[PDB]
Amino acid sequence: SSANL
Amino acid sequence: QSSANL
Amino acid sequence: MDKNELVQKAKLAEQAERYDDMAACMKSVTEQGAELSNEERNLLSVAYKNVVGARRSSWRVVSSIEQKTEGAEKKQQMAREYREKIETELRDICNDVLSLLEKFLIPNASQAESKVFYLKMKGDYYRYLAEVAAGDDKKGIVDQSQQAYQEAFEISKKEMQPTHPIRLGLALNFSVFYYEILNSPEKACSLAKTAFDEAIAELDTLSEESYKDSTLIMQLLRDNLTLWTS
Amino acid sequence: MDKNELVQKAKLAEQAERYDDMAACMKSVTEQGAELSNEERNLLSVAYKNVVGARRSSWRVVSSIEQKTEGAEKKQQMAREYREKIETELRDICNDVLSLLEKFLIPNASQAESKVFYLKMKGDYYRYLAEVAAGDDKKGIVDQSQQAYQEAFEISKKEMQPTHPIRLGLALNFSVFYYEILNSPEKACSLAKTAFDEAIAELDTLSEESYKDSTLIMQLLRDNLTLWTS
Ligand SMILES: O=C(O)c1ccccc1O
Repeated sequence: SSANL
Repeated sequence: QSSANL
Repeated sequence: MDKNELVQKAKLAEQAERYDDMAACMKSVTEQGAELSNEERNLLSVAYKNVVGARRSSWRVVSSIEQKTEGAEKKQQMAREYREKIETELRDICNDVLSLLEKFLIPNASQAESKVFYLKMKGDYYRYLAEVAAGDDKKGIVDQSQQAYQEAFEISKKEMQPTHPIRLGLALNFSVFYYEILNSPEKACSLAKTAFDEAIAELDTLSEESYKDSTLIMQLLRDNLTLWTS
Repeated sequence: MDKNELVQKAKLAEQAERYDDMAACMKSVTEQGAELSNEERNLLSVAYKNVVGARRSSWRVVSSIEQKTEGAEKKQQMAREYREKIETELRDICNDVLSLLEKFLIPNASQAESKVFYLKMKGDYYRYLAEVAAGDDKKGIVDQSQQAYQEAFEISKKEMQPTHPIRLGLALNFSVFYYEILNSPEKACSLAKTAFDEAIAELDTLSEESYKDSTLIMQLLRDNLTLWTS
């Protein structure tokens, strides 16, 4: 699970 | 908003 | 087998949440001219609901921004023109559905159940056009919506049980039309209350395959009544 | 169109959840050749994340269906041809972004902050290509992703504070790359743990403008660590 805006 | 929706 | 492949592709598109692909598959199925099964009818309905639904949602957001930017001339003009672009897409989608209903779906419906389903659908897509219409155009559109819903309403009262999900779903949308389009809260409340009370009086007529849909619509009818009488 | 007009239209499209419109506006802004502001950079990033995101999500659904169809050759073929169609769209979007980064964004980045931002973005879009690539060209794509992330990683360690959201966001995605693309759980855990611990040791460097983004990424880093060590 990568970067959240 | 509460329709069937359809 | 070709129609069956288009239907399988539509079901794949539904799972992938690719509703333009889903609608294109079901539009091609409809255009083959054969009467749609209950499954096909529902796949076509789900596809276009999501396609039109995205535009109705965007329209509401942009209209709210347009109202909130009163005083800022550049910002408000931009919100107005983007709303106009969304409306054009919305009208094109509604006209696509209404054309399928007039040419294939309504003339070939051989059962009361499917005829009521398509007439309610005609009522719904003219109602979506009415939500963004103005002037003389609006009067005609609103009329068309009311006529489709009225014919569906009369057939359902004559041929279907009060607990039938299609009869209930129609009463839900027709009451929404009176409240939101015709600005008639009392007619909307009277329709919704009658539909709820007639279904409550005949709960013995419920079927194992559709009791969930029926009870969910009954809950939606009563939620609207509570909201409109508060 | 005017630069400030295109940016306002992109912000309207974002609120309306019309990410194709948002990306088209920001692509035109980028193509004007002038260095993007922090706001413009973020609008371009959000737009393409959602555009590519919809394809990555659809790809996962369709691949899962294709794998669970082991046994039915014709039905499996349909899911495979649909996955390939989704992959083509995904590759076209990634190639679009990577072209913007090489031609305009990376050469014109005049600060360490924006240079790190664009190199992380280059790492991300080659990683998305790597997720749908096979054998021989996959190796080159994986190498391009690692090189972009490595250069961004070195600049961030030298020029940014451990709590900087861009430095943290880069450590989050680079650790995801080691775990998911290189199949190296220990290097992924080591990268994520170091980034979390160094930010925890310097919480006094948090700013009011970016403490929300920093703490959210720290939570995501630790969530990954918990998942990868279970
Ligand atoms: O729980 C976390 O991951 C966390 C992250 C940032 C700051 C304090 C925290 O407990």
